[PDB]
Amino acid sequence: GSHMNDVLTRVLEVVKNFEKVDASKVTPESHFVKDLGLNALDVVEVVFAIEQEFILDIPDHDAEKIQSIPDAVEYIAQNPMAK
Amino acid sequence: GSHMNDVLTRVLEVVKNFEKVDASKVTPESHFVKDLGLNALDVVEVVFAIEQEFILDIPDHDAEKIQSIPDAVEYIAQNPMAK
Repeated sequence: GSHMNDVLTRVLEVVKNFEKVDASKVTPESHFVKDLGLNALDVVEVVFAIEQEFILDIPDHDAEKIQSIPDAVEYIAQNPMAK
Repeated sequence: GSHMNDVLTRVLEVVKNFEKVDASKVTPESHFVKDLGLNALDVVEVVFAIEQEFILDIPDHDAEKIQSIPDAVEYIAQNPMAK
């Protein structure tokens, strides 16, 4: 395995289990709006749930940059404080 | 999930897939010698496979202490260099 796959595996289950997400549409490349059709409120709560999964606090400036599962996985894997 | 479980999951598969290990006996608490019947030569090769799974070079001072799956997971999870 790998650390990047470890991160992706947990982001996938956070996003699939979110109530406003149709899990059958989720891929490792899913964009939150352009692929999963989420609105602005859904994105904020999904990103927060991703934060809780990794026991991480992301400042709002970069939390707003997270708009897809690749963005979330790329960011979380690079964060050393991740858990 | 969790970071410690991510490490544990990959250590379990390294140990289970080792040729001198009976995979059916491996748990998160397996001791290499008293539970899996490995000798010191086997343990070194298991430690090396753990080094390659996580792209870590474990100094001999810390490799000698690794005698069980808890020993390996506690060490790897705490090491900031990891993959």
